[PDB]
Amino acid sequence: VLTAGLNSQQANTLHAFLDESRSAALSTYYIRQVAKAAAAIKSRDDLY
Amino acid sequence: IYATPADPKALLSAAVATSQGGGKLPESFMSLWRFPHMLENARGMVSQL
Amino acid sequence: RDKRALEVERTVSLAEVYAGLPKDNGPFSLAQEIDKLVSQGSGSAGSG
Repeated sequence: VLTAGLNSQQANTLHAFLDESRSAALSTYYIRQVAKAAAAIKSRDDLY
Repeated sequence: IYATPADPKALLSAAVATSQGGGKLPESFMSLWRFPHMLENARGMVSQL
Repeated sequence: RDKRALEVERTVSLAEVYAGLPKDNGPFSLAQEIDKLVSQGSGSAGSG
């Protein structure tokens, strides 16, 4: 309900924020829990 | 509607230039450069030749 | 190939561009958005 009340400028700002925050979280999770050992991913850069 | 007659003195010198030979005496470009400039360029060009 | 080109000039107001954007591009008054952006630590105006 809250994001629905945003000015479209605010809405775009919100998304920019959430997207940057989410990749940090998902990138971290993926490396620690999902990534295969064969892909020697140690950091977010190796994931790229 | 009716074109101004070509000046016959020029028609002659053109006719002569053609009959004199060479043949490849092409239309010059409608040049932006004045004579003194073009003269210097042509001169440098010939001295290279 | 060298030809004299037509030498022309045009005066452009950016205020006219910004105030002239299609509604979906967020038209705005340039002087006013500047004051807001300067008073605020950040922000944006218009799009594309």
